[PDB]
Order: sequence, then C-alpha cells, then structure tokens
Amino acid sequence: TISAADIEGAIEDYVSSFSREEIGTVIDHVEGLPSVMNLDEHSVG
Amino acid sequence: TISAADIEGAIEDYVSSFEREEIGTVIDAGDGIAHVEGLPSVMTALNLDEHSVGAIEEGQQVKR
Amino acid sequence: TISAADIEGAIEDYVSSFSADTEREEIGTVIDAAHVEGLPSVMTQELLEFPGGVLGVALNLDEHSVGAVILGEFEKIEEGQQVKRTGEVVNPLGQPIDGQGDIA
Amino acid sequence: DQQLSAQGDQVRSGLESSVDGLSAKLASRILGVDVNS
Amino acid sequence: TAGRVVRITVVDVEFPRGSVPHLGDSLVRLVRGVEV
Amino acid sequence: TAGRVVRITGPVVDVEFPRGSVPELVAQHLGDSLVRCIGLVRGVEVTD
Amino acid sequence: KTAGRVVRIVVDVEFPRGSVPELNALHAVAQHLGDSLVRCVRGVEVTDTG
Amino acid sequence: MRQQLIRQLRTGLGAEAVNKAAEIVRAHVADPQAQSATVDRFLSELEQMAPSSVTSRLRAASRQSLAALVEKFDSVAGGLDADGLTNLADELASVAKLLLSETALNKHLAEPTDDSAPKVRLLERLLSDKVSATTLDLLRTAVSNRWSTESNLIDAVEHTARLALLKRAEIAGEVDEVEEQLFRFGRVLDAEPRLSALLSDYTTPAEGRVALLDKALTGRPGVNQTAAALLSQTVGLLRGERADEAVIDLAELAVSRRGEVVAHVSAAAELSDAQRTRLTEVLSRIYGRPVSVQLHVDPELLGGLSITVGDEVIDGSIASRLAAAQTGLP
Repeated sequence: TISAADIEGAIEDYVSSFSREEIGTVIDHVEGLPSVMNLDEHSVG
Repeated sequence: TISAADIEGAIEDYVSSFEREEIGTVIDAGDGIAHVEGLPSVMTALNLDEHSVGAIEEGQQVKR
Repeated sequence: TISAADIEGAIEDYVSSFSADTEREEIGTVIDAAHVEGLPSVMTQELLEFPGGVLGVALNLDEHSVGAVILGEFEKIEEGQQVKRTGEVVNPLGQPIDGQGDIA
Repeated sequence: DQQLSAQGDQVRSGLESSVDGLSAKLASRILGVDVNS
Repeated sequence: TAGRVVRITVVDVEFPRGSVPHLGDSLVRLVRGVEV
Repeated sequence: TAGRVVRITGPVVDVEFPRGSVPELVAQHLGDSLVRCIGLVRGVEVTD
Repeated sequence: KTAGRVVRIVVDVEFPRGSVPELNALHAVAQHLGDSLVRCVRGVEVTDTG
Repeated sequence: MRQQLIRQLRTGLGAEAVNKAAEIVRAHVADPQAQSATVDRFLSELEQMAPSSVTSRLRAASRQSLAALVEKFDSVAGGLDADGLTNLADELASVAKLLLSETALNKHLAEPTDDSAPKVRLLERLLSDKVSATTLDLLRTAVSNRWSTESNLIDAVEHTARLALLKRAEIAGEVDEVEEQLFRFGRVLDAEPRLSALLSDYTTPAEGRVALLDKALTGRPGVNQTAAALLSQTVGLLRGERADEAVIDLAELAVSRRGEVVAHVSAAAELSDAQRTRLTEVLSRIYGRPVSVQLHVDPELLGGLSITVGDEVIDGSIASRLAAAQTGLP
C-alpha cells in the first residue's frame, strides 16, 4: 500500500507550500537570520 | 478548545490565591546551603528567584 | 623443517572445536564518542566489547548512559554501534606484543 | 631465513590442498547440519 | 505597563511585552513580585 | 522504603529513595528524593 | 542525499541517521555528539568523502 | 623466527579457510529449505535455552503522578462508549496542545504544591464547560499530583489521549490491526528519515504537518482508521521527539496495554505460520509474560534469527556465526 513516490509528491508539495527578506530579532543575541554568514541553531552571537 | 484572554485573568486569580501561614518546602540541601520552594512573600534567604529561595532534610517545612 | 601436519592441525582442532552457541546477551548502543545507553546491569569497571574487537571499561554510570574508556583503536567506535557486556571486571591486558608466541 | 622462506612457500602450497576439508568442516559446524561440500 | 521583581540576587524585573525599559522574555537585570 | 543506586561516579554514588524515606545527612541532598553518598550495579537496593 | 548540513559555527554538522561519517573529511570529524551530529552559513550542505 | 613464520601460516590458512567456509554457507543457504532448517534448529536451541529470571525517563514524582493518572483513566473509562472515547481523546489532545502553546499556563500548572485546590479551581474556571465532564475529571487528577518537570504534565495528558484511542480500538476489537499498522508506519518512517524530519519539526505549523501525514501515507485506502488517528494525533502534539521513534513508542504502548512485550525478530526471510507460533511460544516461555513478535526481513542475516526484547538480544544469525569464526582464528 506504500508507493514511496506519493511521499515525494507530498513532501515537495509541502516544501513548495512554504514558498521575503529575512529579519532577525534581538533576544537579549539575534534570533532568525537563517542565512547569516558565533552561530548556532538557537541564535547568533 | 477555544481559549480567550480569560487565562490572563485566571492566572492572576491563581497568583492571588497563593490569611494562612506561608510554608515552604526544602527541595535540596548540601554544604550548608538549602533551597526552599514556596514562600512567595519571603523578603530578601539570600538568593530569591522564580523557582526557589537560596538560604536540614529534603521535604522539611520551612516557616516564613 | 616445518611439517605440514602441525600446520594443518593447529586449524583443524580449532575448526572441530568451534561452537558459537547463541547466548542470551544484554547490549547497549553508543550514543556519542564513548557513552553507551543501555546495559542496565553493567557493573562499575566492567569490561565492554565494541564492534571490531575494541575493548572498553565502564567507569561513569548514571541513569542516562555509561561512560566507557576505550582501550585502543578508538577510531573504530561510531555512534549507533552495539556494545556487549562481558560480565567481568605484554600489553596491559596481558596479550603479548613481542610476537614470540602465545602465553599460558 | 632464505631456507625458512623457501620452506614457507613450499608448505603453503602443500597445505592449500587440505583447505577444502577444513572449510567444509567449519561450514558443517556453523550450520549445525553438516554440509557435504 | 508596570514591571515586577522576579529574582533578587542585583534584581531582575519582568515587564509587559513592549514595555521593557535585557535578558530576553521581557526581563531586565525586597519581596519578589512587588511592582516596579 | 529502600533506595536504589542511580549513579556511580567513582566513590560518589547518587542513590534514589522513595518520597518519605530520604535519609538524613549521605553527603548531600540533591533534591527530587536523590542523595549523594560517598563492581557496583545501577539499581541495586540501598538500605537506610 | 546522505549529506549533512552545518548547524553550529569548530563546526557542528548534522547528518541523516545512518549516514554519520566515521571519526572523515567533509566539504562545506572530531567527535560524534549523538543525535547524528558530529563536531569538526548555517544549513549549507556538507558532504563526506568516506 | 620459525614460529613467526608458523604464525603467518596460521593466519593465512585461517583466513582462506574461513572465506571458503563463508562462500559454502552462502551457497548452501540460498535454498529456502536451508533457511527453514536453520530457523528450526535455532528454535530448538531456544527451547533448550533456560528461562530469564529478570517510561523509564520519568523520575520519581513524574512516574508516580503518571501512575495515578493512568489509574484514574482506567477508573473513568470503564463504560464510556466508543464515540465518547473518540471525543475524550480529542479534548485531551486539544488540552495538551493548549498547555504546550501557553507556556505560562503550563508553568503555573506545573509547580508542585501541597494544596491542589487552587489548581483544580484554575482548571474549572478555565475549561469547566469547554470539554466534557470526564475530561475535566482526568485533567483535575493530572494537575492534583506533582511532576518533576512541567513537560511531564503535557506528556501525561498526551498519554491519556493515546490510551483513550487504544481503548476504543479494543472496543472495536481490532487491536491487532492497529498494532500492525502502527509498526508498519514506524518501519516506513524509519526507512524514510526525510519524512520524519519534515514531520518531526515542531517549528512548522502542526496543521500543515498533519495534512502532509494524511496525504502521504495515512490517508491511504488500506489504513486502519484508529491507527491513522493515533498517528496523526501523535504528530500533531509532537514536542521534538523523532517521528519514527514516536511511532515505535505508540506501538510499544499499544502492545503494553495488552500486557505483552514486543519482540523484534529479525530473519533472513519470512517465517511460516507454524514457525511463528513456535517462536512466540518459546519467547513467552523464556520471558514468561506473553510476547508479540514483529518480523524484520534482512538477507544479510543469511539464516537463523536475531531476537531482541527490552535491552536483551539473542543473536542466532548465521552471519554472526561467520563473524565469530572469522574472529576466532588463532
């Protein structure tokens, strides 16, 4: 019952469903700016 | 499960709920320093924060 | 003169004696490197076997994992490997390193 | 050692003949039921 | 619009969002809870 | 009413007891019913 | 796929489960930190030579 | 120097002989009769094997509180109807997501306190009428007790929700169907780490991930409805656990409710019905309590079985025997 291709349809459909300038916010350290050039998954030093 | 801003009032009510004496509970105690949960009204008990009060056996009742 | 009789016998006896009976065993998994989750009954200082014949000793025990010091070839240890417990607490292990042969 | 090396090269060829029996016995053992091959 | 003391170590005060006068979550670095 | 070893860090041994049975000073009370006392196996019963 | 991505920047790289490089050279491995991370712009693809 | 040469002869002869033995084994076990015979011999060994005398993450407070809450659910859920159970699960999941979203409310509802009356009053004032009476009772019981951390609270609630669904599955009588479906979903999620990662990211909105799960592999024609609902509910409330691990936990809990233990049996090929029954009987005898057996198929085993229950493994895989022979050389 599992095709392994309909999974691809759904996953890339969702990824497309996600798709603006990225703006970071100061937490105390800046959150956001995922594409910024002390970096870690939480914030930016 | 629609939740309006009543929460904000409700918590305040809860915040006010806790004439009876204020009893704390020792949460840990070592090296001569204890930590007491509770006693929301305790005055400055050296270190105070949202969790505990940094002033013996765990679970003992602490008078304000 | 190296008679082939002993040459072949040294392996014939081993083959005729090989019996790797399946033994109900308690295992764990390397979570980082090495720390091993599982092995609930591992003794402190117990000897642990990691794949590739690597040997470790369980020093730090706690609710999450077991810290194990690897006794050589640590580069072979990978996250997710299976760690067996030996149930028991010349290089320091007694294995000869000169190469002159075996030891009783 | 040249005599020893020659002895080794001779005996390895000599014992290559019996490898079939040893491997067959080992497979017999690690299969539980003996394999004729 | 009035803050309140949360830790008394130095005193940390929590303020309503947008009213922060900065440890994050609106906190900024005596009885706990007294309005500031 | 008897504890059980939870951590063995060399001589140090963190032992967990039921709620109302925590022994008195066992070199330290870590809280949450654990105490830090000074071939052991995690889980072995510890008697006060 | 089976290519990791930079997480923290010493650079931490997160790989798909079952594709963690051995304690290896990577192009944008010092430790296995668990949860398929290893320690050696966030999110840039990282490949392992093997 | 002579014995040095002898040792080189030993290693060379052993390596070549074990390679020949490995080739012989692989050739001989390709026949399905050989596979079945190997499995039968290993099962025989298993009967000959002696019996074994012998939510861990929860600490003392969390574990005891969860025990109390599950007992309360057992009490309340006695005679509730299937539709009532679907409801109750829905309200419990909604309240769990509420607690997760409202960090302040969870925080205030988390701290232990000698008096539980203020917490009960808070819950009643919050959602006295927004959810049925049984949900009120269960939530009141959950908040009355203590939790080591605030997180455990929501965990407990989530647990109840799962239980409720499982209960209606039991009421449906298709517990086996839901357990099998849950295990299959866990397998496919583990095989496709990308799908789990895209589902295992709470940062994205839960509605989108639930829709993705429904459309990808959960809205399929041949999927048990209870299993689909349980998996969707689990992913919706997900906190950061790996989705595949969450599904495995769901299946393990489902088997636990029946009082059994999951045994992950890995085999070279599928097993016969008689072999399956024999394996279940022997594993139950060894471990005492009844065990449900989940079959993985992996050709690399070459034969035999590799059972594992709890943190214990019985590795009868032929490939393991070959590896032992390789390492057992002088």
